[PDB]
Amino acid sequence: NVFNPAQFRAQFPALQDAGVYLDSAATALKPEAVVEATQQFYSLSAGNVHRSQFAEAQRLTARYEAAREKVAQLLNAPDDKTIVWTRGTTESINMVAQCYARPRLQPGDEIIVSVAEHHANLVPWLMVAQQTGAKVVKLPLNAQRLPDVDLLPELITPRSRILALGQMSNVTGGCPDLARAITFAHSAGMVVMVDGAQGAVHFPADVQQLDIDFYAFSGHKLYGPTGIGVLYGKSELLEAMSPWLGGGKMVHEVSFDGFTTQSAPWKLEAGTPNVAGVIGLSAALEWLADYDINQAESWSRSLATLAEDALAKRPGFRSFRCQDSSLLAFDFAGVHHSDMVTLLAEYGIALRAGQHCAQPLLAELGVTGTLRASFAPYNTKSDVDALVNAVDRALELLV
Amino acid sequence: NVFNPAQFRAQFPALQDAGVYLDSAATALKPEAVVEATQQFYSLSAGNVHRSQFAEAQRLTARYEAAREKVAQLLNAPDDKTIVWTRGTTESINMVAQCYARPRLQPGDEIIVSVAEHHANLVPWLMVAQQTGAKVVKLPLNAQRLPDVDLLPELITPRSRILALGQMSNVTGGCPDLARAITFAHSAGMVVMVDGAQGAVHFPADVQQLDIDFYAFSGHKLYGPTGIGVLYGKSELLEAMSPWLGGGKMVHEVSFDGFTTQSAPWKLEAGTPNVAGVIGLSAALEWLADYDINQAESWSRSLATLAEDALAKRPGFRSFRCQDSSLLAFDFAGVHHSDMVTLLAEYGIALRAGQHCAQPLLAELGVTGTLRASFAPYNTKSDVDALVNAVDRALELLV
Ligand SMILES: *Cc1c(COP(=O)(O)O)cnc(C)c1O
Ligand SMILES: *Cc1c(COP(=O)(O)O)cnc(C)c1O
Repeated sequence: NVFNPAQFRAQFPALQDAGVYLDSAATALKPEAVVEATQQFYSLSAGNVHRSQFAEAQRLTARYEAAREKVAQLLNAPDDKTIVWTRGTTESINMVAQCYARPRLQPGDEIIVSVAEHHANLVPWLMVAQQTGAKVVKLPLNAQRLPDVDLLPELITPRSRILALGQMSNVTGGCPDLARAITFAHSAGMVVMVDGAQGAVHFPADVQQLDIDFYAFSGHKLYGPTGIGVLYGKSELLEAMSPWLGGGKMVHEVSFDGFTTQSAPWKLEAGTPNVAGVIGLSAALEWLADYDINQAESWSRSLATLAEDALAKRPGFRSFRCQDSSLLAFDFAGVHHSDMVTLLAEYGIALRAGQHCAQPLLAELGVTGTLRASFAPYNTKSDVDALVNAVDRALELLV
Repeated sequence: NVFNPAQFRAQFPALQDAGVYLDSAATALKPEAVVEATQQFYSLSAGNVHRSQFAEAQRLTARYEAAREKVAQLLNAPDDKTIVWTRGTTESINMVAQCYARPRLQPGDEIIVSVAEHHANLVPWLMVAQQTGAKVVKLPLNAQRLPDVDLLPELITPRSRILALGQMSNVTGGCPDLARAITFAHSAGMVVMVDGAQGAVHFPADVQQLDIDFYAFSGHKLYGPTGIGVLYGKSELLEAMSPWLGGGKMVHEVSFDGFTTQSAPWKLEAGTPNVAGVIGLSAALEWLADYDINQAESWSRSLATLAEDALAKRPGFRSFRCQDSSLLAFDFAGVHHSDMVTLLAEYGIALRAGQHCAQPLLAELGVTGTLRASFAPYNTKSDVDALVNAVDRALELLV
């Protein structure tokens, strides 16, 4: 099933106006299928009567009912009841911290968190640690700028309960030895929260093969709607979790004496779902299933490598890129990041700078922020040339 | 100027296919402005480059940046920073229970909750009471089927801290005397959680005039997107609230020792927002503001009255409707509600039966469920005739 970059590119209506779009790691452009499924959803009754668009209404209902399974197929989850709808990776992780960890954490218990984590997979652990008297323990980087998994046997103690580890950094694009980390973690009776916001896009985790306890990601990074995300959990852990928000749909019986709940996933989904989000994400995954993602990722990484090798020929260049990622974090010594971002946009290159919600990682790397060009399968060789030329022009003006 | 039902109607692309749509209280049809704004948002880059669609991009940004202000104008809130984005009424209320009440409630404190509350404004209070050693005190109905605000001085004690009260029930359409209730509560130093998921649609609350502490509603009932809701709070209460989810965007400084946050509202909004939801809700509110809601609402109510008066001439009819509401909850003795739902749909009439997420209320009214026809300003006199005729034929076929 051969990947064809031009066919892929052709599905994105934003592209002609977008210029050279290298900001996909912050959020992805949307394929036509997502745009149209969403338009149809808001242009049709959600009731049981359809006087004139019945056929289309049935297709939307089918999209909605198949959504969990499409996520399950992405992750190789054992069944679609292990998929919980959230509003994003951030909510997913907060739910694990509050619904799984909090009722189990004892004062003195330890939560090991990688120094490479996005704030989404750090602040919730700081919060629950304060709530329970538990403590957060730093998992540092090795000399290769990856979380030092080989150090885990030294950091694990009888008090360790939780490991929080990103599948893939949104700064370096680095992927730690997740399989080995889980083995150490499970040897000590710990559960692992895997942040897959970037991994789900580039190399979606086989959660059965890796024996992942919890996995989170966001739809809007996966060519999909805003306001929608996923929490995968093993059935036994979802069953063990306390309820998240209270309200309709998650409850079974309610009285002024108390309440009982549905089982998972529904236990964890109070209120009207973001139905537009679920349908659009369903459409994105259904569209995406026509493409070989390994081939699509190799294309992206190749472009990032051509970009990195060309930029390294310019003086002052510094790269924070790991493992030939699609993500290319860099800066030029002596040049202000925001000046470079602005000039690049004016020359038609869309990317960004800043701290990328990763202050502790940037402090270890010894910088205040980085530029990041992220390449996606709708990018081209021309896009690389345009990035390089735009950087040359920026440097002329700023240096 | 005078409300024109035909002009209101012409803006809803779903209306021809929808047949006789009488389920707006569950979810509302959308005007073209919402469909189009959403289409545009998903069809353009959100990055910093636009080769030619700068005007369309700037309009989307203007909708997004004005959205809080448009909510404020609907509620007469004093400023747009008292508006917090959530995923729905349900999240809003859970946020108040967890971030305002939980850190303050002492063992033995009391939370007064009306028997008419939707589960969204009951289950979170059961939950936080259990977490804090507080107790929930039921506010019963009076003879008019409204929460008995005149009874509050008797139920309030020195330990009362919170009043949870719906502005308008999704079953009876009944609106209690909110001003009196709030006066009684504030006299005793209590804060009030007002569920406006229906009220916001029919009788949008003037939160300054009523001196409401917290007000919640959902976008999808207000002619808007799914996956978006509002929490209004007095600025001092938003400021006093603990953070909600932890992560990016809500934080400012972060280390492995701890963190600081943004100020409200951003303090309370972790992660990537549901940008499509905010823009679409903004578009809904901008469109809605062209209409006198009192006139549009009196039109809906008048249709519900014509329906009720007609149905009451059929033997076995029973109504649960209060105060000439736009919502008509009813029953026919000896006939299964679900059978009637199904046959009315064959007649092109869309409504629903069930428990409406209000078990304690139904128990108090002495029934296990109800039919509910809800009228909106895109409904017509001929919709009423069609409903009444459909009911006659359903009864003939079922009885
Ligand atoms: C619909 C409704 C809610 C819940 O709204 P969500 O969007 O599902 O969170 C709460 N209260 C009342 C009275 C409602 O009608
Ligand atoms: C984008 C991202 C997140 C947060 O996703 P939201 O949709 O904003 O909640 C978390 N972790 C990583 C590694 C990310 O790239």
